[PDB]
Amino acid sequence: RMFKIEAAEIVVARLPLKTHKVVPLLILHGEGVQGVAEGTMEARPMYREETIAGALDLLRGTFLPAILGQTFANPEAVSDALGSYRGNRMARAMVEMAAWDLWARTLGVPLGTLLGGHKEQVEVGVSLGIQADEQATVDLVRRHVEQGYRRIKLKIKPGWDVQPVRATREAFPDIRLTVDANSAYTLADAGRLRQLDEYDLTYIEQPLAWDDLVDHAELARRIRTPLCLDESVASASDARKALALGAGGVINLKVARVGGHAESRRVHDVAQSFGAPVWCGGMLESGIGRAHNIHLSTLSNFRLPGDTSSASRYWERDLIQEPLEAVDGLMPVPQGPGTGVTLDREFLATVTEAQEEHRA
Amino acid sequence: RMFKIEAAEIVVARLPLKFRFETSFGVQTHKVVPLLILHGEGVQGVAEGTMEARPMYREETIAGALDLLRGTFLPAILGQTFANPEAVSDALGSYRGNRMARAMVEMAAWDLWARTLGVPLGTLLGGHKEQVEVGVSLGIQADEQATVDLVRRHVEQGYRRIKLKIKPGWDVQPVRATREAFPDIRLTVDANSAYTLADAGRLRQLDEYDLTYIEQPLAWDDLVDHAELARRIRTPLCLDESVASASDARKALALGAGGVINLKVARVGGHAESRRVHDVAQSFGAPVWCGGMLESGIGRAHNIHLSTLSNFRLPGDTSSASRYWERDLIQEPLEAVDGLMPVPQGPGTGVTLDREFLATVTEAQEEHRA
Ligand SMILES: CC(=O)N[C@@H](CCC(N)=O)C(=O)O
Ligand SMILES: [Mg+2]
Ligand SMILES: [Mg+2]
Repeated sequence: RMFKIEAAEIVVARLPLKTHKVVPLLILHGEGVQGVAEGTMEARPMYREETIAGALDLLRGTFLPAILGQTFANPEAVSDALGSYRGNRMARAMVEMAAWDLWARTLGVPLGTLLGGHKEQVEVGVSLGIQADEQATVDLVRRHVEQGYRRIKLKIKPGWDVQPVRATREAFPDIRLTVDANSAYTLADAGRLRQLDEYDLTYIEQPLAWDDLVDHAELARRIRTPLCLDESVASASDARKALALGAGGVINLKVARVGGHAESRRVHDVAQSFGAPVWCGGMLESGIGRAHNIHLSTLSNFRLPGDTSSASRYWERDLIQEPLEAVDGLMPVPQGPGTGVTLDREFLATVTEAQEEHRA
Repeated sequence: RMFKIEAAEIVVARLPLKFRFETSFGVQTHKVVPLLILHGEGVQGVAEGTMEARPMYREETIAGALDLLRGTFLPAILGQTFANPEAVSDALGSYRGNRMARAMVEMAAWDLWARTLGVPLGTLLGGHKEQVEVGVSLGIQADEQATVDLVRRHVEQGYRRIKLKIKPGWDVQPVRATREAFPDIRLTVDANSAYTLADAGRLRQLDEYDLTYIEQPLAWDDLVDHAELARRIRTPLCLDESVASASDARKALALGAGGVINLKVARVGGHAESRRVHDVAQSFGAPVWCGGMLESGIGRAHNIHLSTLSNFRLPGDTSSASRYWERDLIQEPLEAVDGLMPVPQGPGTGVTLDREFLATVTEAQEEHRA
């Protein structure tokens, strides 16, 4: 039945990397259970527009007062109770995603299962930064191929793109290879990006501006390598517009950027209706976010590998009791209700910068 | 010569609002006025934030923006020396969005720079009108022969365009009422961002009421649906929320998403970018008009100066200050007569903070130095 949101905690952690990362968490309490979600907004707006200070002020001053004490039928009803406000999708996603976890836990049912997924494991890829030269790129690719990753992504930039890609594909004729172009190109670079075409990249990720679709559509007329959109798809209607315009043929789907699981499933279904795949993007999540990501990724149109690689690659020690470790390019879905993971409250306390509790 | 920003003050004020301003996204009765003052070369520049405490008109918030100013933009400029505002704007870096926040810095920089030269702001932006045409934007009304109360009052004052705020389902009513009680005025609506393509049939109804345009009928972040809606109806569409940069304006116009842009200086990142938006629109043969954000006289003055550029060919929302506040934060009156608002004289914005009055309605203040 229906669920009442009785209380909420905001906990900001400073989690040591394997030098630190600020992890904002929301915990929603109701019906004897709790839901947890992780904010992916940063202190300054670098990947996208939101910030921790804007987001938390929005939570504590607006979203939380709107839902505390109220009774809801499902997470969609929780989101609807916030809906006047414009943008701020990552802030919204904190509430929406904690709601999904809480709801799922009142039912005793895994999150992915309620979203309609039925994979027990999800394929994972790996992201490589810019290396000093070709052979150094190939060596690191060769390592990750031997570890069993199912997709290799190379970071590229003007002056360093065809070379790493050429050297890599020469050494690995059949692997799934992609590049992250990190909005560093313009339409003048069309001829240079077109030189990648002979290397059969599965896609080039967001080569032009972060909030553009229109110029992406033009670039896609000039090269044959498929484009993948990231920051410019923040909703199902964006997804529709991107695919119908021919802005790309693949979507990097990040649950929090689009406002949470319900809207993420909509992006996923829109893309599928165009027969375009999505894959799960990553944002250096602690185990809370990683676990939400893994559950979302069990949906059937996540047909390319996702950035939900091992937590040990990022954190000396994670915020959850359960280890999220990929083996042979496969990450298992964590067992249990909701996300299937559990905050380690004592460890969390040792790295808590700040916390607060709100009631009705 | 170059200028050095030696210090910066953030001053947050609150002013009561004379009329109740409904709109499709809420109802507003007060206004928070975040001010930025930059100090250098013995003068100061002042600009006013147009972000709200909660993201209702658009995505930015006061808390987010002030935090961004104090933690990032101000540190990046304080103690630095610049050739022009463009250089200041370039020193803020590569952060994404947050145009209104940037605009506080950029517009204050323009005022400061204008004041070092002793030249009016408008003049330095290329404008040479000495007064600007203005209309009024009215909030949500009551019926066919009693919505005209608020409109009668404004036509008697000579406002050059009347703009009715609307929403579902309060649109063809309020307009019908107004248009035969007053069959000849330039009339428009602010469909304010509330409809979808589903409602196209409802909006083609407005075509028989002879509007200059329908403002932002569909989603605040959309251009593609607008382009489609424009094919289906004869009334020009005006974009507001959807155009936050010059490249946005180019994409909107190339797509045919609108034929008119409501240019809000702060929404697009400040004066330089507004000049660019202005010039892109003109190159497509589309006019702009100056939008409003319930500004104190600091923001209203900046708007009047920008409005002196030549593609501001439709009346703006820059109505008389005394409509809004019992008392403004500046010493000078900014009052239109017969739909004409004169350009306030002096260097930069040509207006001046009334520091004593501002202190009685300040709720926050901080000073930042190198
Ligand atoms: C936020 C927005 O609704 N404000 C008014 C501006 C007119 C007046 N408010 O200055 C507008 O019509 O744009
Ligand atoms: Mg990527
Ligand atoms: Mg408006």
